[PDB]
Amino acid sequence: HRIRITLTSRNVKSLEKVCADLIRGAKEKNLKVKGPVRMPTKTLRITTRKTPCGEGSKTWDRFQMRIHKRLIDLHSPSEIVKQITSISIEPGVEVEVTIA
Amino acid sequence: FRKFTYRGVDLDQLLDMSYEQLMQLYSARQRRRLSRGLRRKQHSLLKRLRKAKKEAPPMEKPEVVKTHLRDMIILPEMVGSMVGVYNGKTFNQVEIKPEMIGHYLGEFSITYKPV
Amino acid sequence: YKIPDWFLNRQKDVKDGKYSQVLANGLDNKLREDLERLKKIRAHRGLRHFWGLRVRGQHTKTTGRRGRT
Amino acid sequence: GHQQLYWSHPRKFGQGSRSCRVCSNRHGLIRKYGLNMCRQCFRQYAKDIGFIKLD
Amino acid sequence: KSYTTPKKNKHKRKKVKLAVLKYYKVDENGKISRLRRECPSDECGAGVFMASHFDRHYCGKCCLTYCF
Amino acid sequence: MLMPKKNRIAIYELLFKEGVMVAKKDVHMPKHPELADKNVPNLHVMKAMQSLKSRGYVKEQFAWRHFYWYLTNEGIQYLRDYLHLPPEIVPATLRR
Amino acid sequence: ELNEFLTRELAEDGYSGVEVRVTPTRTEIIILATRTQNVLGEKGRRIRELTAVVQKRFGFPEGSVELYAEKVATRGLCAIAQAESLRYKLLGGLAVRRACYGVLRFIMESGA
RNA sequence: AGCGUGUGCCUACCCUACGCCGGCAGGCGCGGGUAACCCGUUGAACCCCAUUCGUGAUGGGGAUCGGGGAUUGCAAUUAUUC
RNA sequence: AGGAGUGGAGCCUGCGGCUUAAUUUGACUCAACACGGGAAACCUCACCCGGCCCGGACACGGACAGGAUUGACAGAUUGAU
Ligand SMILES: [Zn+2]
Repeated sequence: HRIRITLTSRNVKSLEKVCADLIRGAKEKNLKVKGPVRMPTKTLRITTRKTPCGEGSKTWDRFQMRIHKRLIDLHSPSEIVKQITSISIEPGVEVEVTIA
Repeated sequence: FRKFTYRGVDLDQLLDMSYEQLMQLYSARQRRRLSRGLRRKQHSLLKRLRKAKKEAPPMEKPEVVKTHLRDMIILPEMVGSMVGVYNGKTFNQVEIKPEMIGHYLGEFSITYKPV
Repeated sequence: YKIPDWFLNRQKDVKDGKYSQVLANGLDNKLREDLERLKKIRAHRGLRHFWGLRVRGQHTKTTGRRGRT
Repeated sequence: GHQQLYWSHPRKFGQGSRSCRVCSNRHGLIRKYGLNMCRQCFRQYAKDIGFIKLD
Repeated sequence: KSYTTPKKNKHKRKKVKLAVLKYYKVDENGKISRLRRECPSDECGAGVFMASHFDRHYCGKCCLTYCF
Repeated sequence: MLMPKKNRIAIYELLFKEGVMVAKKDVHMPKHPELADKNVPNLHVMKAMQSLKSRGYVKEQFAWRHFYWYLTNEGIQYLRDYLHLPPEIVPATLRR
Repeated sequence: ELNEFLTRELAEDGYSGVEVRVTPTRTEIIILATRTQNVLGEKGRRIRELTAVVQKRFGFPEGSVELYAEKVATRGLCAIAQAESLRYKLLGGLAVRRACYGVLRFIMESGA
């Protein structure tokens, strides 16, 4: 009865807040829960040009997009995981449930 | 003065022999022109020029055929005709012979002048 | 003496098509008859060889200053 | 006639096959991560996609 | 505007008055007499008429050249 | 504009049940994606729609490829006159 | 894309801004405006029309999107809405000095 | 060694491990991956050791040319690349 | 004070110049000369040689079902079944 939930978001502080919420919920549900696994992050490096024309100094810029994906491991039955997945949502994260 | 040879074969040997060993007879670059597949997508130009070549002329110079298309190989049954290659502006009337078989039709040109 | 056929300086010759090693004076004869054949068919490559121009596709707009004059 | 002369060039590859998502132009195209964007409209529409400049 | 080269004409449908009696031959007795053939396929019926050439023939939309 | 008799019927019946339509600006596009039941280019579709807005029966704005055509009430009255249905019916965007 | 659509389309109503919501089987987006009587037309005609627009343009199932109308107080914060309001106040024609000093007085009375 | 990249929306153009043909650019079956897993433990170059070297425009230097063979695309001739 | 280099040699590329069917152009000190993200075989293309479709919406007034466009298979032409 191994079930896993993957947590990804645009931001990092909201991600840690949501991860703390699910960890605290699995702690008050009184079950065997693994702690928050800290997956490495990925950095989107985008380089464009400042000038619409070809006039002036050759001044590039650097564009950074930070993606932060995490996962937690649960040992709960399916309906409880579905209920805590369907509760406490936000428009920053995506919920995703794997049964394995 | 002496009968020419084209890597072993002669003029009539090029004339009577078909595509499936003519491809090995000329170079590998010209194999890629015919080895891709069926030539019936938009080959109305190709078919009409083959029929116009296959039209038998009387005892004179053959009928002139000119096209804006450039991509052809000098074929053994194609020689003996009067063709005008589309050299940019006007169809440049050139004379052909069964000697440059295995080459392209666009490699007979001069642009304006040397400066 | 059992050499591979691709390891030869010229392949598919005009004279016979047999792949063979071509001697030094033979190489000079082959080059001069090839230039004469391209000149006789008055091809673009033979014309650029006559004029001393470029066939292998490189730009002489900025280089090749040691040619005419 | 033109029903069989519109499609002489099937737009499968080359520069004219792909175009920007904004102005139907084919210069300065961004194809990394599937933006399909020109660089200037990517700049003026970079803030609202969830991007902030850090470095 | 215009160049020195003259413009090219196009096949326009010329105005012919009362060509419907050219469909069938109007006889005395009430039986239709026809000088034309039809397209025997099921894609176009006998209501569609054909192209009156002198030696060859043409269907409605099938482009089937009927010759002798 | 040269387009078949059934085509304008399909366009107007799509306009009735769907009061707005979208179309991507391309001329080399023989199939309309939303109107999947009949093969139609969108070229004659926005030809008919620019005819309607230019004679002043539907509104018009442009976005990026995609026009958005909001039918005015008098345009709906004209189209229901053209298809000769009684005006008791409504487009599907009016039912609550 | 939808934001630029909304500032293109809602060009006479005072469009403020939107924030999308990522939710399965109900893809809700909330629209901020200034005149909520001019976003609906005749009892929700324009709102459901825009719903049909986003459905048939972005490939959504039947009734998945829902458009929510909300108002925000203290209008001086939203600058793009303020720029569109000064566009409203100079679309026909006025001197820039008097209307600009009036909107300066308004945005300093707002508490900037 | 490390920052990276990845099956596409009209999208087919992804990374390729593994086994045969071939001197080689390459050709065919064979599995995986929507990604610290699969490429990959990224067995990189520059380095270190042992030969061929020895001042002659030499074994430095690869610009000069033609022939032959693969791959891309609807098609590369004024060489596409190799 | 010092290290690495260009300008010397061969190659790559941009511009000036001559130019032709045109070799389309913008930019001449810092703030252009591997720049417009531009490594141009098709597209690119806006330069030149050569023709088809209307994308004249819409309105006025004449043609109009006894018919108005458009779409065509032997064969001469072209750049095309
Ligand atoms: Zn028929």
